[PDB]
Amino acid sequence: SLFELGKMILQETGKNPAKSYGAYGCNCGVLGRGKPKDATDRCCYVHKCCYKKLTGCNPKKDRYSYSWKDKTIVCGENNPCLKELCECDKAVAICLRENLGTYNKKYRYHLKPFCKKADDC
Amino acid sequence: SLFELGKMILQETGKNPAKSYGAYGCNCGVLGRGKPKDATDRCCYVHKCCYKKLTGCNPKKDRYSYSWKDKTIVCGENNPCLKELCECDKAVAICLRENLGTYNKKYRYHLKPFCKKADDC
Repeated sequence: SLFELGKMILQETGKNPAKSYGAYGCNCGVLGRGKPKDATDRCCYVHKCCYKKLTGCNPKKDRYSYSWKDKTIVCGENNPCLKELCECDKAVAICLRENLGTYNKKYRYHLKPFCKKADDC
Repeated sequence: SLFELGKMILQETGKNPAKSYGAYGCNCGVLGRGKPKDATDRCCYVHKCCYKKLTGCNPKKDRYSYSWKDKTIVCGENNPCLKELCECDKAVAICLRENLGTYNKKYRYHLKPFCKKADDC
């Protein structure tokens, strides 16, 4: 769920998830997908795509377990869907952290900016 | 859409909507709901619950018509959902204005991962 995702993003990136990624580029945020603007945006693209293969569970609402031991996200067993959901979130948190170096505040927005259609999942 | 909502917030509160309410507390802006931190936050919680009742229109993208008449938000469309969305937005803008007395700038950019689970709507 959004709670685990936001926490993972904070844990990995150290950034306020909403502030830095709630409205960034064409894919980080709640306005679907689009042609990624940069590495960070591409992370959110993969993430959104990852959510699509999920079967039955609700990425936004379903809570799942994961440990942060040794400052590494380990998705707990949970169940197939929740596990996969967890990995989707873990992946995006790690990716965002990995791309902090090219994170560009210019891609933040309040209102959706110009996006081309994500080539799709 | 976020456009009308933001204009309403600016009209009612006189504050830049993104800055003051784009990521306020646990419910204003991204990452869904959480237990309201204060009255301003609760307005956003109510707002998100209001959105949950919309049938057939998209609060994020659907534009709608409203008028600001005598400094009063007046929703326009005959379209049932769009009218309801407009009313959801009007209500939050009004509510945010009403609670500007306790608006806590520290909650502006509140780290949403600190939020406690929200009761459902």
